[PDB]
Amino acid sequence: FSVLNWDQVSRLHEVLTEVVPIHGRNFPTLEITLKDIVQTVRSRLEEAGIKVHDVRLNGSAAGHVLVKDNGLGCKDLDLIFHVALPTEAEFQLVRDVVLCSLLNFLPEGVNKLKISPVTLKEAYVQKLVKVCTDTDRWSLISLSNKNGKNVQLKFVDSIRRQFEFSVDSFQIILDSLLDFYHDHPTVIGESMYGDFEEAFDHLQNRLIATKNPEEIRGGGLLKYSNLLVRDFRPTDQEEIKTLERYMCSRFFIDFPDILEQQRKLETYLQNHFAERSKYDYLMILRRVVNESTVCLMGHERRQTLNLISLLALRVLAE
Amino acid sequence: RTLRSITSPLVAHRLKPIRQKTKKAVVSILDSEEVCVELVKEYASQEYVKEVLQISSDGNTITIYYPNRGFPLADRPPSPTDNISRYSFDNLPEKYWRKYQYASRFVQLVRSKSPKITYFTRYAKCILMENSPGADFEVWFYDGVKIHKTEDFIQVIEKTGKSYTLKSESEVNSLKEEIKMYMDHANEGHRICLALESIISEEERKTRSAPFFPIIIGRKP
Repeated sequence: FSVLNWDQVSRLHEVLTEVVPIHGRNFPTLEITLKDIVQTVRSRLEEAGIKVHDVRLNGSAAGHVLVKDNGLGCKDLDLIFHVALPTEAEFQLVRDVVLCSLLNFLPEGVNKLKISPVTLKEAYVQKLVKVCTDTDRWSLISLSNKNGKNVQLKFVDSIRRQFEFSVDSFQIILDSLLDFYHDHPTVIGESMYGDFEEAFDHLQNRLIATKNPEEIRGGGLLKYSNLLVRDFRPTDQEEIKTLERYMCSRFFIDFPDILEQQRKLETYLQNHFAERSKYDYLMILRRVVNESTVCLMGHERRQTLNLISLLALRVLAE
Repeated sequence: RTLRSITSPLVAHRLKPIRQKTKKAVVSILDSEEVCVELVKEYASQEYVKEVLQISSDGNTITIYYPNRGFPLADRPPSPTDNISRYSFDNLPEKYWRKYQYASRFVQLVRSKSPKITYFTRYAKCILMENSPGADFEVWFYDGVKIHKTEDFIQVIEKTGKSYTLKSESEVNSLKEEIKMYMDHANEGHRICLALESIISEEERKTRSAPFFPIIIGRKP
C-alpha cells in the first residue's frame, strides 16, 4: 500500500525504454525495447482468450528503480503477468504467444516465415521453466544473455513464495503507465515481505531480514552470501546464527550429493560474477558454513568445506 | 480418464540404490531415494540420453528435463540443465504416463525383492518383503526347501527340485501330510512377521525418528 513518486517513475521510463540486444546462436541479433515486448505479448494473450490481470516489473529491475544505486546488479529484468492457467494447452499456447510476438523483428522477417517455432527457439530462448504442481503453477521464458542481461517473462497463475530476502521482494505494478500510453500517473509498488515500509527501509539501508525461513529453497544460502559480499548486514543477532544454521540445514537437504553441490556452486559463480570477486564470495561461504554448523553434522560439512576450499584454490590458480 | 486409476504413485522409501539398463530406458533408484528414468538413443554407435524423468520417493513430484543431440550416457544420471518442468502426480500430462510407468513397475519389482523383516526360526529363515500391502513372504528352510508366498501364487520348491504352485486353499489343504506342516510353519512365521510389522510401524509413527525398518531377528543355528 505505497505509491511511487517522480523520483522512481523517471527510472521506470528509463528501464522500460532501455534498448536490449538479444544475441543469436547463425541467427542475427535482435534489438528490442521492454515496453514493446510487454505490449506485443499482452496483445497476443488477449487475442487468445486469456485474462491478463496484472502486469508487473520484478527482480533487480524493481530493486534498482526504487533506489538509484543500492548495489545489487541490474542483472534480472523480470516481468510477471498474473494469468489464468488451468489446462496444459494454456502453457503450450503461451509459448506460441511469446514466439509469435518474437517473430516481428526483422525486415526479411516474414520473408522467413518458413522457420519453425522450435527452430526460432534455438537462438532466442535461453532458460525455459514450467511448473504445474499442486501448489505452484507458472511458466518462465528467459532470453539470451550475451552483451546485455537476461530478460525473463514469467506468467504466473499461483505461486506460493516469490521473494528471496527483504531487499528483493519489490514489484512495480505496471497497469498504470501501461494504460498511460510531471507527466506521470499513480504507479503502485508492493513488497512480497508484507508491510512495505519496513522492507523499503531494509533496501535503502542495506539490511537483511525475512520472517519466512521455513519456505526457502535450499539455495537461499547462496544469495545470503551474495548479499554479504556486496555489504549487507542483518538486523537481530538474536536470530542470525539460528538463521544461518537453518539455511545450511536446508542446503544439505536440497543438495545431498557432492557433485550437485559442486554443480550449483560452479553454475552460480559463472552466472552471477562478471568482473576474481569469486574468491571473496567463496571466503564468505567458507566462513558462513564453518561457523554456522551443528557439531553433530561432522563430515556432511567437512566434504562441503573441502569442496569450497578446492573451488577457491582453483579460482586463485586462474 | 485419469492417471491415478492406472497406477498408484511409486513408493521408493527404504530402498537400496540400484541401476538397471533396459533396451529403451535406464532406470535408477538414486541414492537419495529419488527414482530416475532416462531415455536413450543409439546414434553414431554411441548412446545418448534424450530426456530424463526424476521422481520423488512419494511418487508425487515429476521433474522432466531435456538437454540441448543431447547427453552422453553417464553411469549416474545427468544433472538437470535449464529446460526443466515440474509436475505433480495427477497433473502429469498423458505424454509421460508410460515413462513414469517404467519407473513405477521397476520400484514395485524392487519392493518385492527387498527384505523388511528377516526372522530366523528353528527350522527356516523368513523374509517379509517391502511391497506392502499384500507383502511377498519368502521362507528359506535350512532343510533346502523353499516356500514363496505371493498375493495368490504360492510356489513350493521341495528338496528334490519339484516345484508346484498353490492357488486356492482347495489346493492347499490337499497337500500330503509332509508339506502340510511346512505350510503350517511358514503360515505361523508370516503371522509373526506381519504382527511385528504392524507393531513396530506404529511405534515408528509415534517416535518419528531414524527408520525402524529393515529389521533382522535371530541367528542361523
